[PDB]
Amino acid sequence: GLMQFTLPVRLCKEIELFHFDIGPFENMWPGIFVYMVHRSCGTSCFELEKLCRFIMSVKKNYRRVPYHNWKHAVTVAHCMYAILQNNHTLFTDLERKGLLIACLCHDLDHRGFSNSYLQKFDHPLAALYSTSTMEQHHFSQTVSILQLEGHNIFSTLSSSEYEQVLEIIRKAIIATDLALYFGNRKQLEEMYQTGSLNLNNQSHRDRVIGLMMTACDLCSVTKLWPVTKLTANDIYAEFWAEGDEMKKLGIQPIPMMDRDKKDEVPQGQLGFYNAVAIPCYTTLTQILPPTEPLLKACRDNLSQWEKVIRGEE
Ligand SMILES: CCNc1nc(N)nc2[nH]cc(-c3cccc(C(F)(F)F)c3)c12
Ligand SMILES: [Mg+2]
Ligand SMILES: [Zn+2]
Repeated sequence: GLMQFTLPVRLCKEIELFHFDIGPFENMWPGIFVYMVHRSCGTSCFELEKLCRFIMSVKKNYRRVPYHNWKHAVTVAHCMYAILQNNHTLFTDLERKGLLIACLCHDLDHRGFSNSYLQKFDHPLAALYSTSTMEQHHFSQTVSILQLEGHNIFSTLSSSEYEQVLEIIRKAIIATDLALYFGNRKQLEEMYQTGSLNLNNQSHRDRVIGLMMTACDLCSVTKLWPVTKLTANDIYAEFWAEGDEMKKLGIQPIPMMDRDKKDEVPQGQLGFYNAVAIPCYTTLTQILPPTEPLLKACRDNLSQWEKVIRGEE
């Protein structure tokens, strides 16, 4: 309980910024997460022995895929940490606990394939969950690990508080289904502009937390250009492997997933920034002003893809 985690000076400082990269040393990522939990929540919120044991099982249950891996989990969790720390007073004690956990667990047991692929393959998970297939699986794996011996990090919550926190985690993980994001953001944009947005309405908080989840999930686009550029390589390696699996089912994949259409990548990045990424950080910034650095970093990267097209790189 008198056992603060501490990081080297460069990490102690840069971990507080939205555009932090956690680095290539896998063995520090557990310590980085615990440091964030302790600074975001308290040294008191979790039992150190139980939390370490949870983190290491969560890591074990992520797979060796190019993008949707353990590094993605910890990266998404760091962006949540930076939102929460810039928005000190806005969030309950349960929310601070639930959200860093949700982010670490949001892609548990990802195989590097989209909901679409699972449905077209006729994967058993598509029979068990007609919508948000993989996200209901990720939540399912999160509960499973919570139920392992010595892994209930929520042990000191009441039956009531426990059920609220698992319900935060559940909604937070479903919201990472990007198909759900577009309507979530429209509704939020309308609520904000007709001035009906009320963070005391649980049903409003839910939508705000879903947007935070999309934002943290998409956060490769809020990094400095060299991180953004090299992360895009991992994203497309997964997309093209799926395209290959689509071609084996006898289905032309969408060009995003077709590795024969590598040339179209920069124009695709533009659409993505324009249709998804910018709207997302803009609406988030309107609701939570201190998140403006994510919007700014995204605008910077849109500008770098526009220079890729004009062949200035
Ligand atoms: C276009 C390039 N995509 C992406 N590019 C980057 N940099 N980050 C990303 N994270 C998720 C996607 C993604 C996943 C599924 C569907 C789509 C959509 F374009 F349909 F919205 C997008 C994505
Ligand atoms: Mg996911
Ligand atoms: Zn994710």
